[PDB]
Amino acid sequence: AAQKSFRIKQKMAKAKKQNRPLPQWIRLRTNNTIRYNAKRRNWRRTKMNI
Amino acid sequence: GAYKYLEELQRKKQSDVLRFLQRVRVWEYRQKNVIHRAARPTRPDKARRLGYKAKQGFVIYRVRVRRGNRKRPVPKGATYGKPTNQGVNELKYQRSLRATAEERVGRRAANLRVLNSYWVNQDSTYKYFEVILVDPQHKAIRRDARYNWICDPVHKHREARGLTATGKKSRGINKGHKFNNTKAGRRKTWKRQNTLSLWRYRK
Amino acid sequence: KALKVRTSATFRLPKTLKLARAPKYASKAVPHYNRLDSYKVIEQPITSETAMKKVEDGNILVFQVSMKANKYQIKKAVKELYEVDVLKVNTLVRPNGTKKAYVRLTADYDALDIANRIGYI
Amino acid sequence: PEYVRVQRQKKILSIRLKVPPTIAQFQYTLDRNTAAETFKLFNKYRPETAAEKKERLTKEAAAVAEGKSKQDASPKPYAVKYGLNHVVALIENKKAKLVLIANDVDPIELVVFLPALCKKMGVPYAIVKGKARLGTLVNQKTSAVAALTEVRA
Amino acid sequence: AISKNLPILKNHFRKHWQERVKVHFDQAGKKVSRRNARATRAAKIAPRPLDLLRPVVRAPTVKYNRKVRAGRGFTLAEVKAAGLTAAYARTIGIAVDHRRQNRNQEIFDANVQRLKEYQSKIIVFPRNGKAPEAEQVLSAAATFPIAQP
Amino acid sequence: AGVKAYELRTKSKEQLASQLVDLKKELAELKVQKLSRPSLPKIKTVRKSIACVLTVINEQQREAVRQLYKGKKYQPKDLRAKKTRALRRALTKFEASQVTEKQRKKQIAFPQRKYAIKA
RNA sequence: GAUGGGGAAGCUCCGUUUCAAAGGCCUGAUUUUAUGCAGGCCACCAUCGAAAGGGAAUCCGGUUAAGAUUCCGGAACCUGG
RNA sequence: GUUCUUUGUAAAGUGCCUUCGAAGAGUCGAGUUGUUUGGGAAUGCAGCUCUAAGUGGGUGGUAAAUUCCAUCUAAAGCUAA
RNA sequence: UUGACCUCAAAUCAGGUAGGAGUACCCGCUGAACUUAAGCAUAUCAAUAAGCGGAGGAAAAGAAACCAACCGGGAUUGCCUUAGUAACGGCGAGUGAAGCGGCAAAAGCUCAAAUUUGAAAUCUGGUACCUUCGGUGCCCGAGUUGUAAUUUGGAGAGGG
Ligand SMILES: [Mg+2]
Repeated sequence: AAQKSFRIKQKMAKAKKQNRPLPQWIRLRTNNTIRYNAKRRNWRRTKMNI
Repeated sequence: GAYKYLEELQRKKQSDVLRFLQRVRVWEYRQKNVIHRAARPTRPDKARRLGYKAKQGFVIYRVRVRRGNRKRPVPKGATYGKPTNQGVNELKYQRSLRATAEERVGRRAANLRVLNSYWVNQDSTYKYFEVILVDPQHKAIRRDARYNWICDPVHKHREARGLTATGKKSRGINKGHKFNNTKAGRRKTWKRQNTLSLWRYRK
Repeated sequence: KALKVRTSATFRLPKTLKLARAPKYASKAVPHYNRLDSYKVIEQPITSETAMKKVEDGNILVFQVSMKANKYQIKKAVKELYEVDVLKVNTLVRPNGTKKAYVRLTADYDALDIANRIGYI
Repeated sequence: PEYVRVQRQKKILSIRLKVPPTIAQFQYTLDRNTAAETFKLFNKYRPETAAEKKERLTKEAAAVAEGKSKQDASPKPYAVKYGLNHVVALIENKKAKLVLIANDVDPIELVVFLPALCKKMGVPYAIVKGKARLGTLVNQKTSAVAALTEVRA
Repeated sequence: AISKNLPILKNHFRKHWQERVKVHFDQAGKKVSRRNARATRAAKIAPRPLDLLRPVVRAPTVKYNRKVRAGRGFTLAEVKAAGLTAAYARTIGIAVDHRRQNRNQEIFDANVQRLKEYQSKIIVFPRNGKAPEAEQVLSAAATFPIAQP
Repeated sequence: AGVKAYELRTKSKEQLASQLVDLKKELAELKVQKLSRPSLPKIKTVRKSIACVLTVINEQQREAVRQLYKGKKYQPKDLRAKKTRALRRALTKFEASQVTEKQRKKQIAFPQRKYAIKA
């Protein structure tokens, strides 16, 4: 909603900062098993449930 | 020594002097709260025989509890089972009114330790007890090696674990052939004689 | 003896002398320093093109501000850190969770002159 | 308040009921003139305070240092005896010469047997007003009993 | 259910008996720790013989009264006849039982004789000084065996 | 690089406060450069030096308060020992070693003797 | 929905002004002075519960890629002091 | 083990004679009710009613009366493995 | 009028303490039914699961108001055994201990009820100092409606 509470806006800000792909230099580290952001979230595909 | 006069006078409860005194005191105790602090023991001989000493850090509360059976708390008396468990009214609580009295007193003063309790009065509705409590933080009980055992943390809520006199009475802790079910703890003995013991070289 | 006259059927609790605390020891024994001082309420400026358009046109500085700071603290700390009198402060909370402050200066000072004194232009 | 109401209605009830004669063997207390003169007699025989006890012990220690008397430099005391078990033992041993019983002991069963015991053992007793009066006689707050067991000539 | 000519069995396994199954896998390790406890106790009481002296005493029932065995402690009458107080006997290592009585003169004489031999065999150290070290034995029961009359 | 705690410890509190405010001025001046430069690893040394100065100031003030409360009961709770709640509530060695005089007389009269058994 | 209380072995239940000693309000007086003592007044008796109920006070013009009764220019109003 | 304080005109133990020897109450116990136990004319526990004694009381696995005997000392409390 | 006592309050009074977590094991309360009986109601499952209260490194129990009936044993706990026994049970299904014996470990104890009465000899707190898990001095207070010394039934006390 437009009139939202600060708790909801804080959680929205955190999820907006989490919404990003993998940093590309992570794959160059030794013994790296991380291939991609497996915790990626999109607004069309799944809801936050907050 | 006045204390043996107080004892052997206290055994004449239906003498006219004691029933008049009881009749006045039971009204006086209904007029107060359910749990309230007594300033001094009503029976100082009984208190000091149970272990009270008139020094700083010994506390007496007075308490009344409701008499009678324990009604089974089920909605409209429906038990939903076999007819052997359909009883609601004539069921009895396994602990004593003295035990639940001192347990409520301990919950009221959780910083104290319950030592003992004694009957003082009764009527049709209530039974009246006086509970002796000792403060395990007071320095007169931190010192005085006769009583500093109560400051050990294994004695937290003795009345809740059934370690007072009426607690051991209700748990059945006594020597003898009449107490084979309850001698070292009923559930402990049940586990001990329902355990299956298998050795490495099977006997 | 004679009893005290009472013109009211109500009995009230008598007024008792209430003393103040005289502790034997201090509570925390080292008073904390300033939780929110001038260097903590002003983190850094915002130097996007939208913000930089404001610094000559509106005479408005744009700062990123800690989320615990209000307009009094922002105004006092801008006055203390940059020795500039301010006209007004308007704040918002950005969608990334930070706080942005538009500080409009007085007409005596020039925000374009102050920004490259700070070191960004 | 309820404490005022309880402390008034309790003494109302204690005379509304027919009390059995072991109580109201009390409440015929001593009259005020004879009570005043018996407390005037008892005030001459007062137990020693802490400071005069302390200087008595310093004098005794100095005397056993100089002359080595077996703690017998000080004379024989003459004091009122107090304390309930103490005076009950005195009455049972027939050593008490006059016993005063306070009329307001708040378990009354602490002192109801005392006049009958005094009558059986032949010790003269008096129910007197004021455990606070007995306490200020023996330098306490409350004493609940007092006894003269041996008096000067 | 009931079947061919077999005896009637009574196997009490109708409760949740698999919740209470104690298999003594720790027999060997428990024995090893038990010997460790005995050795560290002996090192802690390094002159003293690890167990108190027990009296000889007659076993109770008609099945076992033909045999004699070890008791809990000596009678106060026995230690007074031996010529030492109960507190002193407890400090020098003699078990004292305040609640058994002497009704049998042979058992009384045997226990008094046993106390006499114990007092002849022990060395009591002075409480303050030299401590003349004396190479402990570990079993007063083995040095004073119980003999059937 | 940064500052060193052992050479910070020789200064007075006003010099420490002034060094702290110049460190904060330097941190602000590095933060306004971080946005223009791609990388600026020099910020971490200034941050750790600020932490070091604050640690030295706090330890100086705490030691002064300890010497103010030296040798008396009722010192503040953050200055007295932490160990655990149960060990703080446990009996002290004196109270645990308190014994009645009757038991003390019995222990003096009949202590556990040392004895050996061969001859 | 706490408290005072009363039930309940207990998790907790009842009740919301009740069988409570339930508090704060202005003038000041004093100018070791702090705020007690001079006073006098009053008896509701926690608190939560509406972005559509009640309610102090802002409009026009312009401006951005994306904000505006919120920014800019002008012109007002209310509350507290 | 080495050393300092002397605790202490203190405390404790032991033999014989004599006078005594205080020992826990709405508890023990009994009836009845419910539950429980291997416990059976009633194993323990609890509710209600009645309610002691002092050469007394409890137990001695068949209820009761009478006469004995044996064995402990309740209704208060601490304690390692 | 003044000063006590008793009882009951109020303080952001001086100093403390309780709550919650964990919960395999421990101490209690409360408490089923599925199942078995070839149906089923007593019974069984089970004095169990679920629920609630309370501890510790163990807990609990523990120094006999015991076991026995013998030439008697001697706190508690645990193991082997007693024993699938005595006994309970629509005497059906099923249930079901304890004494003795061997062993592991072993350890004993203390209050109340007594006049110190030629001296409340006892104790918390505050303050000052010190060698500070505390000590000494001083001052209030607690306490005679009884805090210390003396005794705990195995005894023991008062005299000689
Ligand atoms: Mg009920």
